[PDB]
Amino acid sequence: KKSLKDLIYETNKTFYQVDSNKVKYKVGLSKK
Amino acid sequence: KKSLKDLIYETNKTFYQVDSNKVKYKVGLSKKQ
Amino acid sequence: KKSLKDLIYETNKTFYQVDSNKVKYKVGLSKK
Amino acid sequence: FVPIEKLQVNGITMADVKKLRESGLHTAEAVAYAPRKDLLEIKGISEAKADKLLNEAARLVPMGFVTAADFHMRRSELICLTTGSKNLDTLLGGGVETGSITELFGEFRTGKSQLCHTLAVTCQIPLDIGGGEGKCLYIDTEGTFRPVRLVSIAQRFGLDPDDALNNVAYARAYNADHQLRLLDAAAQMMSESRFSLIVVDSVMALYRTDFSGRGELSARQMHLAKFMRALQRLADQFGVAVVVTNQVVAQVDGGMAFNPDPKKPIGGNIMAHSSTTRLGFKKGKGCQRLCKVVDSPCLPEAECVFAIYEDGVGDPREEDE
Amino acid sequence: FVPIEKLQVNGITMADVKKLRESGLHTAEAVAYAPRKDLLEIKGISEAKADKLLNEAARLVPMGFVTAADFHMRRSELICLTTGSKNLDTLLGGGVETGSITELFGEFRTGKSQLCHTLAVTCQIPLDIGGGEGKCLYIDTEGTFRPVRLVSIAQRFGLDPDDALNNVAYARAYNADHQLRLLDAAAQMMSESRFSLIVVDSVMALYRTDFSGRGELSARQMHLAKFMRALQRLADQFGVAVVVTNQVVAQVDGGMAFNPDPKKPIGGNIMAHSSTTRLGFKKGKGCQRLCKVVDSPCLPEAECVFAIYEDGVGDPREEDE
Amino acid sequence: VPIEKLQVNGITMADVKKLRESGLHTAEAVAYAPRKDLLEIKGISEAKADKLLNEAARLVPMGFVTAADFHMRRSELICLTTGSKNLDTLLGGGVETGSITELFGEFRTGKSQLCHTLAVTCQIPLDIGGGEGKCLYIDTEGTFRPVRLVSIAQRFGLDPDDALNNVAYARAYNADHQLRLLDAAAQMMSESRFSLIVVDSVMALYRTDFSGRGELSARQMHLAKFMRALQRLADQFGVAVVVTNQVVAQVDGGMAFNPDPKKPIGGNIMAHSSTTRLGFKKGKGCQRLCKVVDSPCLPEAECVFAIYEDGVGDPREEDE
DNA sequence: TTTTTTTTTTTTTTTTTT
Ligand SMILES: Nc1ncnc2c1ncn2[C@@H]1O[C@H](COP(=O)(O)OP(=O)(O)OP(=O)(O)O)[C@@H](O)[C@H]1O
Ligand SMILES: Nc1ncnc2c1ncn2[C@@H]1O[C@H](COP(=O)(O)OP(=O)(O)OP(=O)(O)O)[C@@H](O)[C@H]1O
Ligand SMILES: Nc1ncnc2c1ncn2[C@@H]1O[C@H](COP(=O)(O)OP(=O)(O)OP(=O)(O)O)[C@@H](O)[C@H]1O
Ligand SMILES: [Mg+2]
Ligand SMILES: [Mg+2]
Ligand SMILES: [Mg+2]
Repeated sequence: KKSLKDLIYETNKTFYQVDSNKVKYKVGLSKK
Repeated sequence: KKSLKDLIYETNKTFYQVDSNKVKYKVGLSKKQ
Repeated sequence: KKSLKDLIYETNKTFYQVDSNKVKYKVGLSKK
Repeated sequence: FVPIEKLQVNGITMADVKKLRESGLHTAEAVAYAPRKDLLEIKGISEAKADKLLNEAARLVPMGFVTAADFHMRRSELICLTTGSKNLDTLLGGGVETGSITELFGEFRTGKSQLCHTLAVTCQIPLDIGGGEGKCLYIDTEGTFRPVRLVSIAQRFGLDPDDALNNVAYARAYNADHQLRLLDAAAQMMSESRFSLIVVDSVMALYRTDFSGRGELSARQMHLAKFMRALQRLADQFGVAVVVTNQVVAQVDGGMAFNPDPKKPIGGNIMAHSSTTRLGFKKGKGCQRLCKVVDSPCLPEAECVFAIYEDGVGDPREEDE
Repeated sequence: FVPIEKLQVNGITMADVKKLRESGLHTAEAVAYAPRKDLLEIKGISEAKADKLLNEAARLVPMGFVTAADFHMRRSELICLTTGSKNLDTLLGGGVETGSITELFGEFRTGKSQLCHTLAVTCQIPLDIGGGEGKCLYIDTEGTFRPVRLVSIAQRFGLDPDDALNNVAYARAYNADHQLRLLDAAAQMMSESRFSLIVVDSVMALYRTDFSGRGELSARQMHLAKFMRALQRLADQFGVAVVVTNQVVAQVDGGMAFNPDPKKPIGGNIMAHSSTTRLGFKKGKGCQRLCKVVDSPCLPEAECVFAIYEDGVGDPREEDE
Repeated sequence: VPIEKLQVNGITMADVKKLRESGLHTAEAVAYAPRKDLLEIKGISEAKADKLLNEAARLVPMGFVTAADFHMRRSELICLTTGSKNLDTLLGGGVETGSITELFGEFRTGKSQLCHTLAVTCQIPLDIGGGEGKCLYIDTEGTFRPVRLVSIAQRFGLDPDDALNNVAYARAYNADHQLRLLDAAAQMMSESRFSLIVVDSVMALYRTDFSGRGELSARQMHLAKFMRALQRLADQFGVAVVVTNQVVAQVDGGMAFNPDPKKPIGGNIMAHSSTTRLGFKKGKGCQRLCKVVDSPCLPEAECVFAIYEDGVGDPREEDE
């Protein structure tokens, strides 16, 4: 039942050598 | 007389060494799956 | 004077040993 | 499908299979459909090894003939995903058809992306109500993907909003090369989990600007042909429905006045020939929209009326009538 | 035709015929037409044996001359497949000719696939109503074959839908190499049962993407020529009618403007010279289409109008007029 | 000059029969045969070969001749009528017998229609540009339609029954079969009077039979033998030879002077073998354009001709 | 010393009258 989140995590490092947990996705300026 | 289906069986058998009773075309996602 | 049909018949006989009266051209699925 | 690991017969080892996967081949059908030239381009693959792979794949996937009677029965069991509108489904004869490419084109605000958002949820509901029971993959080349629409739509169909959002994969393409390269990663996720829909929105958004002038027209169309060919292969291997959107431009020349529509889709002849079913979109009165079947191998040319609401695409209501 | 088993004379053993069958030769015509060089690559075929094969085959298959009167008599007995449209039947002088390659090209939704579907049914109806009393073989490269259409058309001509769908062999091609390989399988089928039509739809779809760039143009054209030559040999061997559809491209170089049509078909000079008859299809008004003979050795350059209906291709009706 | 006239000075019928089986059917063929080929066939020794060449030279001219006499002989050449006055004036009378004429161009430009027209006009009397001889048609594409002949034959007054009975048709399935058919053609032309040879087309089979760059040397060498055989047919019998050819697009854009991006197939072997070459282009409707690309004596020019139901003819005012 | 081949491919609106 590999969750999609973990499956996407495996695919990103397989293809891009990117730590997804550290390099997230930004839509713009955020209040954080 | 030999039907066309039967004629398909041997030709697939001869060229691809495959049993057409085991492998069949699948054209997408079937309701039976 | 020899007709063309007989002249052709002998030429086929001497070049292929083919009975031109029995082995004939066919062009497609015939109606007979 | 058939896993590529089943080719581990008669001298095929992990190294041979692993080399194939890194080149973009993830299923047995991928090996069989691949031409001999492409396999020879992979390093570490010899002519003797390449020919062995084709023979083994052919014995596993159907590469021969079949009677049209059997093919008729196979196509009668095909899954069609509902579009949320009875009028749209009736015109399409069941809904969007899996295993084929469906193209939607029209002006802005006509409802191309709204339909795609509806399809991203109807692909998860059970088959008894016209669903697909599989995940969706959404590729956006404009930044217009809005998960808020999915939440409202999922509530209409009774799905859990958290589960609905967790079964959709979203990726954004920034250039033509990046858009094509995303398909290779998409193929890998296909081989490891059950998906049921591919959405590209839109296709020609980045090809329009990345290639400039008539000098790059030949290169632009050749690259587009490769992209659409790869999309076709995904439908062949896994059976996922392919839905793509497109934009339109005005016809400056008035010679083609016999066509009441003064706008034509962007993509040229490659885009027109590649799609299996083409649908045109126009804006109606209020929230209502018009859909027209332009080209289809088995659907007569006809039109229907649908509407856009908060909970996705649905049939027009008498209040709007 | 002449069965290959008739060559088992004068030292020709069982293995000699079996080797020939494995090499793609299934009729005494096929070996007679095969060049002497081609017969030399078969293992177990010697210098003397190849000459003996050619001489014996030539004894059963005519290679000499014939008077134009006799050939004219034979051509008057040719079976022409009806297209289902009186206007189109008159344009082609009886219908689709057997023993030759007919090419249909045009834009999309122009009825090329609809015409092929109708011919797949009309090749089984009796001779007196324009049929051929045979089976159809439908090779498809785009995935747009629908047995649903055959059910509707077969009802129009008085055929049983189950029997109509049981006499049409179907096979899909996935690359250029597979497309050419399917012809050898067809020849074996055709030597054991009566076929009257073979359809490839379409030809250049796979060649467009398998060969990329100007550097592979020479390789692409020569591979295509091999495929077309193989198709012609099937017509000579069995007499069946070959129908191949083609796509179209919009010419951009506006150096010439004499031709009002800004669209030309894919294939180059290899496709132009190979096809015996070429027909151009255009869209008219509504469900009407325009057909025009482009190249034919014995037909004047005319134009006719035909319409597509749910029961097949037919003459335009007064409702549309 | 019949080959049977060599039955003198010790040459018997056995030697002549061997010559006939080797492809030599006329005294000219023996005379033009190089000494190597005569020794290749069995049954003939060096003394016999020398005797044959000496005897053949006695009946066939081999010495010198003044240009005045040669001009006088060529003024009596028979030019087959093409059916169109525009082409007849362009070529100085039409297709000349005894020499190779080549036609090339894009499809539906009327190359095969002209060959069908010539196949009928070679049987009408000499007073109207005919040849009063039969025709031989070798087709390598399977596009020979006798229905065209009947329509054309009615225009020229010929009986359709006799027109179809004076035309011999053969189909070539491979390059080897195409070359061997000329050997059979020689025997037929040695028994009855022929006036036209048509090959349609030449490079159709050579393009596919020899595949790849490694076989280009073999492909061009086989083609040279076919043209040498064709020239020998014109020398022995005087029959006109009309051959058609396809065209190929020159992808290399290095040169741009020529408005035509298409060139004939065959290479320099084809270009140097053909005495006369004509280029065909499409005009308005039934009209076409013919341009004399190469000719030893005709100037480079152009004309317009039209394809009609009764054959090839001059364009009418309706097309104008 | 010898001896050429072979086509691709669409873009994209403007602007009141009294
Ligand atoms: N939450 C909503 N409730 C109701 N209608 C909405 C809502 N969101 C969008 N719409 C309607 O949908 C329209 C947008 O349509 P859509 O985004 O599908 O267009 P599109 O054809 O994909 O256009 P584009 O070329 O901009 O990508 C809006 O103009 C509006 O009429
Ligand atoms: N059942 C039907 N009843 C009536 N008309 C139909 C039916 N099915 C299809 N059509 C018509 O035929 C058209 C499809 O044409 P078709 O698929 O034969 O064209 P094509 O030239 O082969 O296309 P492509 O380039 O996509 O392969 C539809 O757009 C519609 O007008
Ligand atoms: N009976 C006829 N009446 C009028 N025009 C005709 C007739 N038959 C053929 N044509 C014309 O001749 C054309 C065919 O030309 P032709 O057969 O000479 O071709 P070609 O130049 O040899 O080309 P290819 O062999 O490459 O196809 C047709 O397209 C048509 O325009
Ligand atoms: Mg959108
Ligand atoms: Mg089609
Ligand atoms: Mg021709």
